[PDB]
Amino acid sequence: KPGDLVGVNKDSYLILETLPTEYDSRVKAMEVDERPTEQYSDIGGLDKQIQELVEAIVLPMNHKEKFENLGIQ
Amino acid sequence: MQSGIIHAAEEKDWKTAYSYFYEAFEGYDSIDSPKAITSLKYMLLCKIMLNTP
Amino acid sequence: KQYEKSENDLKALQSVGQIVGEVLKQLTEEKFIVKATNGPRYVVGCRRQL
Amino acid sequence: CTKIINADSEDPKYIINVKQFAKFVVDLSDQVAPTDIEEGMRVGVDRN
Amino acid sequence: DVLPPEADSSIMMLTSDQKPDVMYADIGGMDIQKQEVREAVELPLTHFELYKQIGIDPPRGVLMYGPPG
Amino acid sequence: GGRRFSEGTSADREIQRTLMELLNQMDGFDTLHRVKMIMATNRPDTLDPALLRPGRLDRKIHIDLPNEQARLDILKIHAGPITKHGEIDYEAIVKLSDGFN
Repeated sequence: KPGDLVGVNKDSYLILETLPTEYDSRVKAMEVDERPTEQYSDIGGLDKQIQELVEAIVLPMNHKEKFENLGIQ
Repeated sequence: MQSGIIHAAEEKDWKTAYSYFYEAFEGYDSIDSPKAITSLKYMLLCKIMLNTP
Repeated sequence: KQYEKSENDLKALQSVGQIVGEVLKQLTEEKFIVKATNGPRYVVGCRRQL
Repeated sequence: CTKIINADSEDPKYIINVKQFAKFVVDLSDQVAPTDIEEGMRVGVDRN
Repeated sequence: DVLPPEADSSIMMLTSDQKPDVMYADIGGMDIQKQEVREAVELPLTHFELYKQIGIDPPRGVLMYGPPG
Repeated sequence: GGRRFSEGTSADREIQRTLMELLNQMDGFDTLHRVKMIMATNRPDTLDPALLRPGRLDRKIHIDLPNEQARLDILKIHAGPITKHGEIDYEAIVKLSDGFN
């Protein structure tokens, strides 16, 4: 299957064996910077911009069920 | 008319010969008499060789 | 079953593995100049079994 | 070794990359362990 | 052994996985222009000898500039 | 790439080759229109003189910014999946949206 590392014979080129899928440790470390939380209490400025952003990302993730029912993107 | 005679019989492209002849007749008819007569027969001539009635 | 699956490696090695191309130019039907995917271009044959 | 993940039915293999730009697998002639081959660790391996 | 000079051409390049199919009959007009191009390009390729007998250097390339289309 | 101006970048030309090859293959080395390509442009800035010249073309068709009536009709079909009670608002939205694609 795709994304799987394989062994190829050195002497005559045929795929002999399989090896574990490669992942990257570096990506895992980068993840979850949510702590400490930023909130809107040490990040801010530009009152309108912050409001539109809350409307575009934050609310549709919680309020997800409704969108499906209404039929609207 | 000349461009037409060379293209019709000699070079043998009938579409090319005829097209010039149509212009030649219309131009000829006004000032001329004997010339115009020739150009009309020549119009028929291209197409006779092509062998479409 | 077990036999045929292992044996497949045994035969392939004797066939020898394959270096792959795409056909660059048809000059004649006996020799074709073929271009490797890797890069260096080669002259290959055509057999009458295909 | 660019990354550790391999240890496919032999004492840990990993993908070690030689500077001829080809990848190879490791076996023991001293040992092999999670700690002997690491993410950054360079290795001494034989030509044949 | 040797190969032709034809062999090992690029396929990156145009007109070695295409070819034109057109001819003079297939288009109408610019018959005057068609004869000039033809005289310059087509004749020396086909025939090296005619240009030699007369004694002139075979025809040079033609620069094509004009209206679009 | 395509429009190389009086002078463009080196980069434009390197990518430009991929378009040139496709265009050619489909039309004017042949009389066929069974295999065809329709080209869409969205940025006027880089547009090839090669395409412009016919036999890689014959027509130029402008696909206009939606009309006065046209915006009204798009609004009605888009509103329809969404729960509503009926709005008369579609006429107000067209004014404000004057020149919106």
